[PDB]
Amino acid sequence: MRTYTFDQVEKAIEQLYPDFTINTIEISGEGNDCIAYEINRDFIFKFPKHSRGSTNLFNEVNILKRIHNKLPLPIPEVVFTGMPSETYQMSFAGFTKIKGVPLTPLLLNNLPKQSQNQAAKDLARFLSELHSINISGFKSNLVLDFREKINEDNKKIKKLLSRELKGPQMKKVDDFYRDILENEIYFKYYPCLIHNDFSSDHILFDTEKNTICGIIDFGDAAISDPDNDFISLMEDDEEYGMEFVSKILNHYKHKDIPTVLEKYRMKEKYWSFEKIIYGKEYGYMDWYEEGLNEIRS
Ligand SMILES: NC[C@H]1O[C@H](O[C@H]2[C@H](O)[C@@H](O[C@H]3O[C@H](CO)[C@@H](O)[C@H](N)[C@H]3O)[C@H](N)C[C@@H]2N)[C@H](O)[C@@H](O)[C@@H]1O
Repeated sequence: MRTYTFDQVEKAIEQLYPDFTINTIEISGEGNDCIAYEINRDFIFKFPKHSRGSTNLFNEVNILKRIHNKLPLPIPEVVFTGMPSETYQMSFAGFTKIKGVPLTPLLLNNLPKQSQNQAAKDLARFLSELHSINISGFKSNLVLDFREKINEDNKKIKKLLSRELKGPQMKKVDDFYRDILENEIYFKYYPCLIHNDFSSDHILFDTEKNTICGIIDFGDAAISDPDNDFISLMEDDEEYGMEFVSKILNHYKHKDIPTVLEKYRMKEKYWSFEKIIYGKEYGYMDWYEEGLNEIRS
């Protein structure tokens, strides 16, 4: 955590944008990586909470400029950029505001069936197009290879938990990693650009028309397994549940649905380990103790 006042936000912005005059500023959201501010009701400026989140913002800015007119839904559009320092790769970025509310599982399920299904269709089309974007211009650094990531998590957990876990417990952790890594189904996919945080909170909805009017938060995007972007929608109360995602899958013409379920299941078990790592790497320490406690069971 770094934290900001309105005067700091304004001065950072005035420095690089001296002719953009500012009336209203108020906090609009706050994520793991950035705080968001609404300026003149027409712009959302993200300011990083730490270096990690700044690097996330920098990556978001860059992917958006590559895909800005390639999708069938609106996406955030970058209008203002800050600067790199020794602490942040980018001090802030200002985006066009997208009107709408999050498409919560509550909101979704109270829609008439016809809108519900059109939502599934519109999401499938957004994903099918996103996953078909040609990635060849893209920086090779965006490639998230899932085998390497898992091998790397195993060593980070070992390094982190070696003094915290009893020998037999750490053996069982090594067992779970070995087991995941021997199953080829997690690691044979054709990589493509994926949103990689595709969930109900990043899907915006227009309640006058009852249709999806935007997709937001591209800070996690990578070139990786297209199946990541369904599994993040599958969790029953938290997200949409299986019946809805299966409609999305059918529109997307997915060919190996039992593969997605399998990755979903493993992902959900994998959450405890993500809570430990992601706790420390995002220095949020109640996740850490929680994951560790789940692991000791
Ligand atoms: N109790 C909260 C839930 O949290 C996880 O999922 C949630 C993600 O954590 C959120 O996002 C953050 O974590 C992501 C991992 O995907 C990263 O991409 C990103 N840096 C972060 O912004 C996402 N928007 C909503 C989603 N429901 C678990 O899977 C789930 O079991 C658990 O119930």
